[PDB]
Amino acid sequence: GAPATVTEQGEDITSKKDRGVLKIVKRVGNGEETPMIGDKVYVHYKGKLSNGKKFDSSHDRNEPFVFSLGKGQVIKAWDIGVATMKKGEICHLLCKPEYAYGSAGSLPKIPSNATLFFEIELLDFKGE
Ligand SMILES: CC[C@@H]1CCCC[C@@]1(O)C(=O)C(=O)N1CCCC[C@H]1C(=O)O[C@H](CCc1ccc(OC)c(OC)c1)c1cccc(OCC(=O)O)c1
Repeated sequence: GAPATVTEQGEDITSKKDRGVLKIVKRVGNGEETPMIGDKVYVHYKGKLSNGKKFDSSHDRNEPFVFSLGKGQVIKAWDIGVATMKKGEICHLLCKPEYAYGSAGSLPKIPSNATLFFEIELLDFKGE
């Protein structure tokens, strides 16, 4: 499924090149430039465990998810992944636990040492 496709075909977008965050662009965005640090970003997302078990989707509640990029307001994989996106883009990310919830997890939905899959749509962003 989608997570395996990211394992096989995803680009390693980590600074360390440790495959901790792997990315596939599923829909090219028409925005010209990536957001800057501190920019307010607006996204929709789906989150699943790497085995395909869904844990959340912003669409369930018709609520864009909003945060300031590159400030540690979200798990590391998201600061890394969203920094690579263009407005209008949809990507798939596969995120090793080091770049997500680590050994603690986020119980009940996310176990210890979980690799996470996300689909992320960058709806918009605005300058810091
Ligand atoms: C277990 C699933 C998780 C449960 C809390 C709500 C979000 C959640 O359902 C989820 O899908 C998730 O895993 N998210 C939400 C979408 C962005 C990616 C990811 C996330 O980063 O959630 C954080 C969780 C708190 C957090 C912040 C920073 C961290 O490291 C720098 C971190 O490391 C483990 C953990 C999040 C971020 C912002 C808002 C969140 O909830 C709403 C709120 O607090 O207003 C939740």
